[PDB]
Amino acid sequence: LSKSYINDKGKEVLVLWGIHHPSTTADQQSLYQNADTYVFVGTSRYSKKFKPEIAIRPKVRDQEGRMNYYWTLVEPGDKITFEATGNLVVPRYAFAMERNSGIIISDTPV
Amino acid sequence: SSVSSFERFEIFPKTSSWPNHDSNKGVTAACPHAGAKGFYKNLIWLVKKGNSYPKLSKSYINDKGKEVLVLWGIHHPSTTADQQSLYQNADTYVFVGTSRYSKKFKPEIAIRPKVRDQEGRMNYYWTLVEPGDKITFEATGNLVVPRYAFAMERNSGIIISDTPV
Amino acid sequence: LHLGKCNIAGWILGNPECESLSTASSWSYIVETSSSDNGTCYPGDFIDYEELREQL
Repeated sequence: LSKSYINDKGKEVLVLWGIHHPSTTADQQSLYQNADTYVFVGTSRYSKKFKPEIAIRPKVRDQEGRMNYYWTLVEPGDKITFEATGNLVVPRYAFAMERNSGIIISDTPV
Repeated sequence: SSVSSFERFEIFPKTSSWPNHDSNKGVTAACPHAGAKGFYKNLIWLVKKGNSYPKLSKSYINDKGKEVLVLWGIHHPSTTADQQSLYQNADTYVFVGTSRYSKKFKPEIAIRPKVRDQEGRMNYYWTLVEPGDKITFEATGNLVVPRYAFAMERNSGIIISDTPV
Repeated sequence: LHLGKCNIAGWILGNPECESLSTASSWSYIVETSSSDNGTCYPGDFIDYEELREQL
């Protein structure tokens, strides 16, 4: 995989992806056919290295695997870069945002 | 720092837990029991039993109504000759997995400065076990398996002093 | 922005049980519920998740 995106807007672009962690080694070759996989995400500010671990996790919601989700910001004028050979969850939509607040857990109507 | 329901129980009994792994040869001179060679009390230093090392796979279901604290260690040997003499495995990896966390451990074999006549290191880690969660250990070497667990339930810090009790 | 029964991780990742949702062009705060269990339908370790809840 080799994808990129040039920020043609006048605001920050938020990109979310995921790193798949399969349970067994038989599930790695049945879904990606690659043992030694690596995921790279690189911007003008950050260059991260991702390495998925294949091990037996406890059964949560009838799933023996995990999936770590990551995120970064894209400056206006910066070009994001994706380069991976497996276990990459590519994004479909982006969240163009611009700000200068938190979370509320409640059951009140709107 | 503030535990009101402490119960020091044995998570893995030393009788019939690891029959294929030696739990007595893993001693050191820096941790003396009564002048002779020894190792930690709440930790078990597994070493090479014979000429190989079987794969470890242990688990524990939380059957109590409180949190269970589990401490383990990741051994970092000094030289590559000490890696094969104690574990007989070059590419080793340690996995610790719960319902909330799944960590990856990779020991580094390099020459450390001599501290307390020991050229090696041992990184200690910890996690919590929820009531109903099952811990998972899976490693092929350099794993310090726990002997006792600390069942705890809280809602304080540390004091360094020389005052009596 | 009100997400209903889904939390932030069910909205930023696109959980299929939160399809009936009309996201506005601007908001000031995000509202979760106490029974927000229909978020990450697949388990995992969301690294740097607490900073993403303040950015959006």
